[PDB]
Amino acid sequence: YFSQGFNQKWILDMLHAITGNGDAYLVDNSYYLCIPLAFISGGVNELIFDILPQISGKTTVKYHKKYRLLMLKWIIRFTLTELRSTVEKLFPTSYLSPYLFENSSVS
Amino acid sequence: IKLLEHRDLIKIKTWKYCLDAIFGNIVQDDIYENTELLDASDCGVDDVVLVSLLFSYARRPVASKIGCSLSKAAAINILKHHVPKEYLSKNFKLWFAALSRRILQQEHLKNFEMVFRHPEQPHMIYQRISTFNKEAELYDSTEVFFISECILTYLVGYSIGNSESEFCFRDNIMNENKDKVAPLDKDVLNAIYPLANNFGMESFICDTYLSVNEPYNCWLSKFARSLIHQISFNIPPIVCLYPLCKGSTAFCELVLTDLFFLSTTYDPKSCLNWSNRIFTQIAMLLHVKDSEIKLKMLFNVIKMIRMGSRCKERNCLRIYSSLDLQEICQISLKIKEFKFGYLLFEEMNMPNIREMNINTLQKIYECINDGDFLAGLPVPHSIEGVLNRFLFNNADFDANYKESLIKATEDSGFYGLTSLLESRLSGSSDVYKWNLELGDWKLLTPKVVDSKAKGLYYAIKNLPQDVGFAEKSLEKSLLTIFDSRQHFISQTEWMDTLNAIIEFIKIAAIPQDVTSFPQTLMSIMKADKERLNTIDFYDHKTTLKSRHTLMNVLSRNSLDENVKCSKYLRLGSIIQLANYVQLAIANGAPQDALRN
Amino acid sequence: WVNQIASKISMEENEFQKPLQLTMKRLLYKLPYDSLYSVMSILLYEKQSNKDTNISQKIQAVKKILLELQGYDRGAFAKKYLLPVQEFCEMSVELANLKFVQNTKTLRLANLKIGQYWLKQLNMEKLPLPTSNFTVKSSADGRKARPYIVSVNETVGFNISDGTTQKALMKGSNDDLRQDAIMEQVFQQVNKVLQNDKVLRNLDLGIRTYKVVPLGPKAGIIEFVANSTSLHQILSKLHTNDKITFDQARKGMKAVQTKSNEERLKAYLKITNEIKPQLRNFFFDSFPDPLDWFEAKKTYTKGVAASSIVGYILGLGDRHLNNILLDCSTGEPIHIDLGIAFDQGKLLPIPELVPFRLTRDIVDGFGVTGVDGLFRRSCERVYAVLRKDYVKVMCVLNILNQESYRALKGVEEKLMGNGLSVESSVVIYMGWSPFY
Repeated sequence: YFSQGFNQKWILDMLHAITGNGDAYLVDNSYYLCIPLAFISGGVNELIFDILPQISGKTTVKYHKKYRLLMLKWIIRFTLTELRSTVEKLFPTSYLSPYLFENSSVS
Repeated sequence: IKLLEHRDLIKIKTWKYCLDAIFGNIVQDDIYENTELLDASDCGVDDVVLVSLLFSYARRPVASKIGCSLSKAAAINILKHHVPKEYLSKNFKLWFAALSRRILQQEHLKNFEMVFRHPEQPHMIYQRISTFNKEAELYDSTEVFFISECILTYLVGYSIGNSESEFCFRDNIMNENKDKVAPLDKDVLNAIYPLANNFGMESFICDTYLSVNEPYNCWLSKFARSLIHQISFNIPPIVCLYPLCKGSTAFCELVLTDLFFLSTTYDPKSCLNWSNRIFTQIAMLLHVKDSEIKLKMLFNVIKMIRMGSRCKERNCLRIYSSLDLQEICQISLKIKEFKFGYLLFEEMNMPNIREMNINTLQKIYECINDGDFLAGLPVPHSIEGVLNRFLFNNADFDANYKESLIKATEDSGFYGLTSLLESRLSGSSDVYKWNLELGDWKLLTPKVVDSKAKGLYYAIKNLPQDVGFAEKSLEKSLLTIFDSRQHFISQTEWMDTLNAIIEFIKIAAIPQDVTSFPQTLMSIMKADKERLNTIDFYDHKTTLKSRHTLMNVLSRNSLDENVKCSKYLRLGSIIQLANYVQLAIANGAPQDALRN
Repeated sequence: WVNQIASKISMEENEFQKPLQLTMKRLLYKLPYDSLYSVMSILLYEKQSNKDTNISQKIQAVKKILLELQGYDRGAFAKKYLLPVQEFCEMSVELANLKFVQNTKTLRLANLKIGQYWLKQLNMEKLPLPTSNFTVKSSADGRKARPYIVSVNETVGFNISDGTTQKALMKGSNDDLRQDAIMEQVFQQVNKVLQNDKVLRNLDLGIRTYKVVPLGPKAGIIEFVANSTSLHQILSKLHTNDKITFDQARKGMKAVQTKSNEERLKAYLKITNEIKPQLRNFFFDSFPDPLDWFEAKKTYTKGVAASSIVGYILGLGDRHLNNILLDCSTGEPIHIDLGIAFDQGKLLPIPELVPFRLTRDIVDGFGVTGVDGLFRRSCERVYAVLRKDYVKVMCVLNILNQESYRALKGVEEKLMGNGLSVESSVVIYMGWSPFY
């Protein structure tokens, strides 16, 4: 995820670390970590997934989504949210009132 | 609450009585505190747990209660599954006592098959997994909860698809196995590679936990290896198994065992675990070499007992039994009984039933029951006696010239003798028994560790001021009985000690009439008449004598103030004591019938 | 005593029989839900076998009693339960009698085939329970029964409360042939006395268990999954290793034929070679309950500690291992279908010495684990306690020709006699695997 983002900045042990990789096509599954970052990352929103990967196979690009998204939401690392929930609720849901109720509640 | 309460829905009375409180008061004493549709119990245990607060949060305790809302299955839930000790008691514990008699009045083959059934198919594992996921912690916000769901998904999710032909094979057709699991999952389980995200070893687990290495690490069972007895111990035994068949295990087992990094409660599954690991041979005999080496904790022995028990259980199916027939005989026929186990010893006699004794083994045999004649050989022929009644025993004991005679003496009717024979000395921090039979007390206040008849006696004789102030000391005395029992002094049937103090709670103040007072009085008459059960005709004469002492102590302090009630209640008293005698006597020794 | 009430209904309506019948009618009308047996049992045998006396008259009398009861709820409504129950019993009896098709393989079920014993499992709605149990207080409204839930039979394999249930059959069993109901009444007495002694509220044993033996419908000790098996089956199945087992089976035959005496010097004295402690197997392995390995043994032993006194109290015969139950988990052995309630000191060949039967099985059953000599405390108490009430016990047993009197008094003498205190009881006559 982040050394890949560091790119040129990750100049020392990060390059050395390439040698620590398992050569037995670890990447066939291990590359999912970068794709997972793509599911849970933006900025360039490129390179980490697809490109040299692919094989979405419908399922691969789903099985890797739980950890690729079950984290993407978490990635906000934020916590205002109730106010945003009520704003999101503008979509119309009946229970939209619940979002408003949350907005009406103390922080 | 109003928003959803006013949906009305069904049943209503239970939750209505509940919702009506909190904000103010509680009331509904006739009902919620006594004869309401019971909210106390039905299914699960959440009912028995919440109901206590309805007594705690005001309301007249139970008021007089008198009746009930019936029980049956409820009685079971209330006494068996409930037990939420912390603070929700007070009126509720009084309610429990208000139940008392009404409650009492109501009163691995599959693994063995697996042991000698298709070893190639871990069908028992699949059955346990499905059972567990159907009903488990039922939401505790923990990592057990979190992981339980994480792994159920690799099961069924991979099986229903890629396994194709197998698909949680065992009964994944015959009993629609894993259908419930599928309902609960059937999604894109992160590729087993995602086990790296399960916190699991993502590299150690089964590969790392070599069984022989584990045995070597465990060599430090000297003592400092108990730091987690029953925890690291159970886990390590299983970890060893995980390595033993890391390769022989089914596909994607590694994701499971792996993630299971720091996972327990699998103890019931651990029997299936070692049963099919390697299976053919185990020429390490790790469970043999440790015949009795690691002494760090008794639990660990318990697990070892089940280990050994299953080893024999599997053998009896007439299987290969490579470890069992290469295991242990003496020790397996000698040590577990050191502590207990209705099989350490007993089982040891069946394979060991030749011509052998050993005083120590004889002791154990005789100690656990044995029909009071256990191997009753010799003795009489040569030199008899010295075998536990105390009648004669006292002849020769003092013939040459006390506990061996004192209990036996009290059992022979002389309370007037044991009270002198060991009025003090040692072993009897009680002595209360003698004083209660007589009503003397005079022990200052040895209140620490005091129950049954004795607990009643201390509370009973210790009555400051005199009469009129019945309600004040009356409450203190019942509560004392409920709190003393928490040291488990009388634990088993302890709840019956509440009845003696409670009849006093019901008849001590009784300002009503005093001239005729039938209100608690006629009820006691009938209850004692039908007061059959009393465990035995021993406490019947001790807890009862303490109850009689209250009658007389309250009166002793000021029988004259009582005037009109004195006349009636004393008539009621002698009459009931007489009624007691008339329908009693037949229930015990004539010695007591005559002494009183 | 309900079977005695039925037994005693007779022809002398002028006195006693009139109020005796009042009792029978009263109980059948208000609680028919737990009574039928005796009506149907006398009917079935008499119709199939009577060239004698009185029972045929009794049949005509019962027909009139029941004819009126089915028509006297207020009217015919009594029959809604009462006739239906009698008809169900009759149909079942006919079906059992007709089931002796011989065949060969241990199968041939096809459920009921054409019989309405499954096709109509939920036909009589509430399947009146032929046995089982249900009660309220001292009588009260005790018509509340699993019969409602019992309306199930299953096909070519229920339990009223989903529990478990089995049935006894042996390629028939003629209901009409029911006999030795007396032994069953004795079992009722065993438990009855047990409870009469109030100490039962702590004590154990007494046991009993019953079926619908009135119509020869034995209960199957099955479905209970409480380790039941016939005793002779565990024994014949194990009979193998060590020595050879046929050797004593043949000695137990060859040594016997005589026109006077002499058997022990032909077999009893020789079959005693190479005696070592044995078996253990099922009894050791079938219920590994550690804390319960023992409790099961203890429970079993106690049951057997008493049956020794009770069984060997009457002179009840047969037994021969074949009529004894084996069980586990707990387990409480009972006698099955026994008659000839007298010593019978030699049933044809075999000079029986008529001791209580242990036949090695008890000797190892306890000797193996609990060694021996301790059963006494229980047995002495089981026996001695009877003298506390003494006459109370005998007054029932007196009801429950010189040979009958002799045996009865002999039992009284056995209960009392003289020495008592400890006492004892007892070569051997063979045939019945008298070594195991």
